[PDB]
Amino acid sequence: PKLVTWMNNQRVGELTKLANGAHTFKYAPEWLASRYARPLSLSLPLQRGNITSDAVFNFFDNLLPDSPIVRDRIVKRYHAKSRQPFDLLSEIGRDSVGAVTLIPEDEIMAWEKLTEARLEEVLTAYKAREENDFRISVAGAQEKTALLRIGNDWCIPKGITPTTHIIKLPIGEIRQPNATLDLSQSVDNEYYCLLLAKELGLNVPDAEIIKAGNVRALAVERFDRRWNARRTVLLRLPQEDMCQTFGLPSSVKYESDGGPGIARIMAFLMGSSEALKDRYDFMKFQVFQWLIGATDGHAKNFSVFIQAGGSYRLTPFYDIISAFPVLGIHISDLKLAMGLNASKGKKTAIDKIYPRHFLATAKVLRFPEVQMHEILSDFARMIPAALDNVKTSLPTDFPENVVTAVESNVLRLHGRLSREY
Repeated sequence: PKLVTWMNNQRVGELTKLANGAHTFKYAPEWLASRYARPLSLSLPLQRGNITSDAVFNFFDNLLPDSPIVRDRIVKRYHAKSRQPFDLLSEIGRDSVGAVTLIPEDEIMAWEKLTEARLEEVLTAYKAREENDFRISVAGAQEKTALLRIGNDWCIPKGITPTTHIIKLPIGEIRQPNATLDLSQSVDNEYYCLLLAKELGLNVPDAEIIKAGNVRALAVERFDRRWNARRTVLLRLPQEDMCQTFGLPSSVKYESDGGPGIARIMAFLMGSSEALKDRYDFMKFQVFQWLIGATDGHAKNFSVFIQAGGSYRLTPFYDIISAFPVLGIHISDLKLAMGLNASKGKKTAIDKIYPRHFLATAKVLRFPEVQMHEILSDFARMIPAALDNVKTSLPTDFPENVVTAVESNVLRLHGRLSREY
């Protein structure tokens, strides 16, 4: 009933699942005495006592896919004891996001180099009614994996060996009453959004489209990993998402479900070690998501690195998908995951948002108006050249419809900035 918790080669504490199923956590006395001791989560501050709050269960549950559908698939794939975090983490808690390595109280750098055939088998095994909800991430079947890149080969790590890339497969088609959100090209969609963010100077990871037999996937370099100089040891870097940092369950990752939004995260970022820039980047990213029709910027898509002493700062942005390629669904149906608190009520309708809304929200959040104008002015001037630069760099087989759909819609919205800047 115990998973000993390690951050790379240092023993941090232990997660216990009691007979009644409660999850509790205790820090190791030696870790608490560690020179650069930091908490496993900002929701689990360093303390000597046994921690029994729900933040324990929620933190570890947040390390697993939040979709019940995927969980069952995982439960069956490894024959876990239950859908509970402890039982699923007892099987796959060796390599997750951040630096939490869990080892059953019971029981490196090794891997299996995959061949063209093995790669396809491995990836194909992960790929294979709705409502007036246009959210991409619901009780969906979308399940991403991870691989270890060694030299010029993709590999499956063995033991506690980490991975270097998050692998994402096509989302497929989400069907509702009288329509269907065609997300069969989400791999190319995300690749393009990541290139665009990068071109605009936003902090995001590099990614490449990988092709194995009949599989077309996105390999996103992980920023919660770092190789030593000899490329012989891959270390994990502590990080957690906004649900974890606030001690919330993944159930509330969307603001529309009671989750955190811009105001809570902005307040929390005042405590960042680089508060000034993190708040600026976070606000700049809200304008970016508006421009690109990104409707899935929920709380689990923003994370912080936990640094020595509990110090923290924003990680790069990630999991960016535009809803524009879905239109065919109306533009007026697109809503941001986190609304702009104006005064008369949060605004989420992308087609109804203009620069005045960002300035108004900035004012309420005490985000310097001069900074907001700087952000808006930058996109006013750079968007067109950025789109053209990104387009020119796309691969030979990139889907034209995706480019066209995103370009045209960004340009339409950019018109509202160029009119004021």
